[PDB]
Amino acid sequence: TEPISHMQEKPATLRLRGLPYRTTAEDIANFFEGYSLAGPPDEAIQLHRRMDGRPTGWASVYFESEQEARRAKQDKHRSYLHGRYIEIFINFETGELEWIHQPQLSENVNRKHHGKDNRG
Amino acid sequence: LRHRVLPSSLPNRLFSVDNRETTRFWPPPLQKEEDERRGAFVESCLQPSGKASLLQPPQCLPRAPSHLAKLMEEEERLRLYRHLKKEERDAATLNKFGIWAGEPIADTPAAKMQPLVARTCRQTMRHLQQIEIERLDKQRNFQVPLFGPGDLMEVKYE
Amino acid sequence: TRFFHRKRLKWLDRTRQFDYCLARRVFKSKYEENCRRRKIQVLQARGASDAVIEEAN
Amino acid sequence: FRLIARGIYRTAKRFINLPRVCVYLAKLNATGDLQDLSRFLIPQVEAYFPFQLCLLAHAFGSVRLQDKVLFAAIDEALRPHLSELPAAMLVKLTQGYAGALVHNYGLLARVSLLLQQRLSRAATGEADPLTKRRHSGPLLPTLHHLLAFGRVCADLKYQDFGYLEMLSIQMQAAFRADLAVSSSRETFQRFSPFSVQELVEIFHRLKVNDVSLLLAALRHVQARMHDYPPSCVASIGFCTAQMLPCDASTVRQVHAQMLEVLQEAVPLLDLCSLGQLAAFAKKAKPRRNRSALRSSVFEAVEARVIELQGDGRTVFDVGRLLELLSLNGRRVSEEAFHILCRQAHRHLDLFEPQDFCRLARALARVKCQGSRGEQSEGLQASSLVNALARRTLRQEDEFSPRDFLSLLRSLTLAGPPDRVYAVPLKEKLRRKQVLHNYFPASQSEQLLESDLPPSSRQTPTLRKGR
Amino acid sequence: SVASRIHFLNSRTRFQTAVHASDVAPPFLLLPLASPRPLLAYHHRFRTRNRKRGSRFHPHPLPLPPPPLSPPRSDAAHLFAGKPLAASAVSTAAGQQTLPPPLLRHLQGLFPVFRGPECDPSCGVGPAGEAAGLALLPPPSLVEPRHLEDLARRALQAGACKSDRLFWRELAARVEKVRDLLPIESLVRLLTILTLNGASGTVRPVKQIFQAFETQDEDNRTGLRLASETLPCVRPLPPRLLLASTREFLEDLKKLSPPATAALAATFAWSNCASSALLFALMERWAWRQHLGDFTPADFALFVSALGHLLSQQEATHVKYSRQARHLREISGKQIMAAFREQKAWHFTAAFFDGCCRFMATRAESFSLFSFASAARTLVENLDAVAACPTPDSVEALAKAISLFVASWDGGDKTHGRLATRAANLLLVARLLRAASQCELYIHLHRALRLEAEVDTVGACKTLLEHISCELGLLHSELEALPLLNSRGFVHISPDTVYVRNELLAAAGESAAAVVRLHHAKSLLQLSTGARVDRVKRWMRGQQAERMQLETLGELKSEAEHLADAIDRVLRERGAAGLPTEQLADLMEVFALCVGDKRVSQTPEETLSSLQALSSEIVRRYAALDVNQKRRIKWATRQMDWKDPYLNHCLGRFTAAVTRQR
RNA sequence: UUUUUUUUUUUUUUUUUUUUUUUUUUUUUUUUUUUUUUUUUUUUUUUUUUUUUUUUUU
RNA sequence: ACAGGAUCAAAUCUUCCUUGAGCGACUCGACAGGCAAAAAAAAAAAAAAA
Repeated sequence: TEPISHMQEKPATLRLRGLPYRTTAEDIANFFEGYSLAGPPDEAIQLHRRMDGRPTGWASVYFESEQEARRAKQDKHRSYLHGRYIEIFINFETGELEWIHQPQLSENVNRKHHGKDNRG
Repeated sequence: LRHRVLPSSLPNRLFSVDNRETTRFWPPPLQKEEDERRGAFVESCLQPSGKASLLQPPQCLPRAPSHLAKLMEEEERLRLYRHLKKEERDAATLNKFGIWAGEPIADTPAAKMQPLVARTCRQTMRHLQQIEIERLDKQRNFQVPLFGPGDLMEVKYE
Repeated sequence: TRFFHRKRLKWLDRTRQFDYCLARRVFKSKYEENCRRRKIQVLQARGASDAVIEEAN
Repeated sequence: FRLIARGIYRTAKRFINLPRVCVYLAKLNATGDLQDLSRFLIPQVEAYFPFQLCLLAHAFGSVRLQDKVLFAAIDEALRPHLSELPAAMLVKLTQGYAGALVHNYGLLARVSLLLQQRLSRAATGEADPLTKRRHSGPLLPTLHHLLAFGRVCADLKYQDFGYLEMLSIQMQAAFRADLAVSSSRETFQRFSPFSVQELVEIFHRLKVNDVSLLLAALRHVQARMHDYPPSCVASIGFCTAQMLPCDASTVRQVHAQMLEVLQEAVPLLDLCSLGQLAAFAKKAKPRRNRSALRSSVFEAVEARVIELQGDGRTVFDVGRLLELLSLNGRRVSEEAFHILCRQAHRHLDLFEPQDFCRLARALARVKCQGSRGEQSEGLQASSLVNALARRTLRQEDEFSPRDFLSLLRSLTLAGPPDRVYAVPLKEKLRRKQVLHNYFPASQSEQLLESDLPPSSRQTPTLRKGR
Repeated sequence: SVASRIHFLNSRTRFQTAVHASDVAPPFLLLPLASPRPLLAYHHRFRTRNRKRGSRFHPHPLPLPPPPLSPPRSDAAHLFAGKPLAASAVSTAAGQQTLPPPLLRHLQGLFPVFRGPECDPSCGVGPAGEAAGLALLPPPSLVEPRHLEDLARRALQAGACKSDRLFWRELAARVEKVRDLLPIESLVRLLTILTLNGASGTVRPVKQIFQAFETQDEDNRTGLRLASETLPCVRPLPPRLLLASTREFLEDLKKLSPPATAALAATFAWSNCASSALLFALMERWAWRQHLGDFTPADFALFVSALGHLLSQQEATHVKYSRQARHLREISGKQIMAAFREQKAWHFTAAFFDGCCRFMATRAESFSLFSFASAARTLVENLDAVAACPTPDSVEALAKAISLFVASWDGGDKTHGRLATRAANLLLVARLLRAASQCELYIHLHRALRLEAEVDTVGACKTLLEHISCELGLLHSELEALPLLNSRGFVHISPDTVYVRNELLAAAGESAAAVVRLHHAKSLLQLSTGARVDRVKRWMRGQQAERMQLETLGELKSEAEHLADAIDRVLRERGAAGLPTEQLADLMEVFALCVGDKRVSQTPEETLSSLQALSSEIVRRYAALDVNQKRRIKWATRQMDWKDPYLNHCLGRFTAAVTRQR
């Protein structure tokens, strides 16, 4: 079986953030217990690190199918791990060009007559 | 009767890191380091006695007297060869262009391959005061007594 | 990469090795195939029938 | 022409067909520029065509310019294309290496087997797949190509018994087929009188005694005697004499007839051919009257030498010639000796360590005979002696100690050189002796200012004049 | 070195002898010892001054497809022409554009240009013209260290298709860069895969003993395939790789399993590269324990063979450099003046050899013909006859092993398959015979020399001579005929047949050597012992001595006669142009031995004929033979009263070490 | 050119089959400092300007 | 550049001539660096590895 990296079509995958320093493949594999993964831990779990080998706190986890992915997401959302809760996010698009639909920009703004805020 | 070929001199003229003929001994100071290190490694690796050095990671090298003696020969040969080649090139260069690369004459950061910094400047300045103090202390024929504010003293000067 | 590619292209051209029409056809075919696959997969995502898919594309 | 050269150099990188200039340069003898072009040539080795590569290599090789960097690259590049190039291109590629003296036995081996397989295919009656539409040459080789390659091999010192085996067979068959011709119109079709010469030369150079082949060749020569130029015969005989036993009843018969023609045809011979003639005559073992043969040969060659005084292009074994002419107490004519001496100066660049010794011994034997005419001390060549001495001293690291000793002795006996060349030799001899532990039983200073040349102005001496 | 090249150029007697194209081998190289290189690290700083200003994914150059043989069309209207194009041509014409399998399949149903033999619709075409498997893999450069072994193994399973060179070159480079990150065991497998790719489908030399794999039938009358592209003269692995990898093994030598060590030694051997440090380290680790026993019969042979092959050359090279070392040293004038005034085979550890011997002895029956032969022939190299040195016990062990093996051998079980395989088996049997011959001579000489101061081998030996006599006779008739030197217009000469012919002739020469040596071996037996020894030394050195007799053979006389008849029959119909150069004298000697007390063998031996052909070869090759051989021949000929105008011309006018002395 | 006589035994042969030293197609290897923080990289420009060609000398 | 050429031919180490002045000198040919982050009296200080 070829590695995921070399595959011509990536399967369903998720994204994890806010991980501690003391993190390994086995920790995520045990975290994700009772769910069908795309392969063994070395292939399904992929840690994120820079050139200096410093973990960025980000991780990617594969799944057999989108249904399993979503079920694991919903069942593991905000789950404690080493004293910190992990945030699970979707890592795949639907295919529709939803980005075309944009909000209507304001045409009448008065900073001088509005409450201060840090909104972008 | 035979015709003599014309070896190409382009390797001796091309100056770049890619060409080894013109960069085998690029750094005058660091070229010696290689030699020194090599000698230390060979001396401390090729002649075991029972005490383990902590210079480099362990290696599964032979320990038989005959094998070590055999190795030594090779070592010697390579040393000799390198010496001869450097001599040759030096001579050639000197003869042609007259370029000379002598040893350092003074202790300078340039010698050490370091830039010039205010930090260094300050360091040197402090050193100079140190030495000056040391020197001046010697000339005196008396020891400075301990004193402080509000203490009556009598100075004597020429 | 663009600059080195362009230089290699020029060399190829001078060497009579490069085919303009062939490159254009390959380019257009790849773009059209990607566009077609996008729509086919979008239609299949809704669970439509084979007859509906065939009639749509 | 400097203008053009400079411009070319300047605009080198803009040349699409860079190799196209190399061939021109090599023909014009532009070594300097050709050398320079190498800088830009190397990087684009992988871009050029296989036939372009071979032309590049041949152009490089023609000028006697060794470029290992370039050659290696070329070789590497031509790896997958060597099995599809034509015979002529392979020949030129090998010649390229040959010229530069690049001992590439790996390449040689490859090419050798390719030629063999091609020849086999040809023999099988197979057509030629590869072949102003005639742009590329044929794929299958021929006898000329074979010979060409053989010469290359000889040059490069590559004793290929397997190749030679095939070659011999093919040559033998060609000889046999040619001897069966009925009319002169179909004679010398697949080969000319000049090809057997080449063959012989190859075989001689390689130091391979092929009796089966030599004899065969000899037979055909004997047959078509009248069709071979004197020069060809001269060479052939010279070559054959030093390999085959002259006492054999087979070769003797041939030699005898060869010599007879040669003697008549001597006037149309050059220096090179005269030397060979002399050698051959010497090596001959006739059954009949023998004394007159040598005498006749010598008396003729001597005469022709004089007429050939104005020759400055040809290359010959002057030393050998002079030695030959001074055998068994034979006295050399003064004119001839002076001519030879004169002519023996331009060759010193090509003179081998053995040549040096040869020449030295010939001069020493010439002087050892005694007085002759007005010359009370006998014939001497001081100008030659001094040049020999100087070149010998410069090339100190090319003589065996045994040869060196003899050389020194010879030089000493033949008009001892100047002090400046005499002194250092003493030191070098001692050094050599010490080094090699050479102390034959038969064996049993400091240079000063005054000894230096006057013209050099190395002394604190003020002279008058301008 | 300038003076040394000038001497070779000016030399008129030194040549490159080669009976066949395949005989030539790559030059031997001796790698140095590793050491810290601070200067190279400083130089590396100048190679990464603008990396921040470059591509972060593809900073390295792009590979170029190989060029075509003939120039392209004038107008480059490849699409309009409609003719099929190769993978490289399509790649180069489409702007090096990727053609995945779907796109290629769609385009093939629209144009015929893509309907080429290499344009596989189920594999696609790579950027660089890659196809047929390599197109389905990513660039080697981009593959992580952890995924290198699998990539190489998968690729290995994949003037046609010239684009694989790029992929393999990239792989090679990658390995080197990632050397210091890969498992020590996986490194060896990667090197073996690269060597397999670089030497797939090759033929070993005729005179070579060591061989990676055993020749087998492949699914031409002979069935052998030759190609100049895959010539053994070509080095599989660049020295760079080996050099780089050298250090790795030194650090983790204890972590290598016996199968990995055998593969490492075989790779080194195949590459022709050597390392003293490594060699010694491997030698000093393995030993017999009352552990070499862990090695299997197949791996043991290879490990021994490789080691020996390397060591021989190592020693040889050492010897050569020893003498060249003299001139580099400086000498002062005072030393010169003082000098003027005054002038007025063992390349194996004992323990290792013993262990090997014991191993062989203990598991003789577990070995096969090829392995056994290979192992035996290697170990016999140390045993010589001039007289640390191995022991009689050690030699006896190997003798016993040989005996056992011979007794337990089946004697052919493949039903006489391909002719090349049968010839190789015959040569292996001859090798075995050779080994057997040498052991006895060493033992006997030792004993006889030692005695002065103060195992049934022949029974097993007798069968090999009969088997060789039968097999050589069968194969001579089964092989096709070829022209003889001695006797479209072109002679048909297939290069593929001379190879097997030379193999058969080499086996015959081996047997002739062995039987010759046996004579001495036997003759050494109790004239005084010293006298006997002297006689044997005379014989071996090529000196005036007593005439050689055949009766001393005794039980082996009939087998010797049969062998002589077999070689006579072979040479009477196949000339003497395929005989080995290193065993020429033996073939002469064996006939001199046969000429004694004769009844009818005088007429067949002349004294075209075998003798004549032999002479014809001798004369031909006189420029290659050694002084030992020349003296031996000179005496042998005299013995038999062989008169030849040609041979006598060369025996007295073309050498100085023999003719210019008495 | 047979019989016979004379000279020469790796030291000087009536002469280079001739005496010495091929690394040869390959002289090829990443140092120091460093408990812990921060920008380590994000983007673009640049070399073929010829008539490749009068296609590679059977 | 000892690169080319002449001569009855050079101390080791080119007797003499040509290269217009060997492209003003050296050097490079994947050569060279505008903008951003950070730092920043001029100026200097970062090897590559998300």
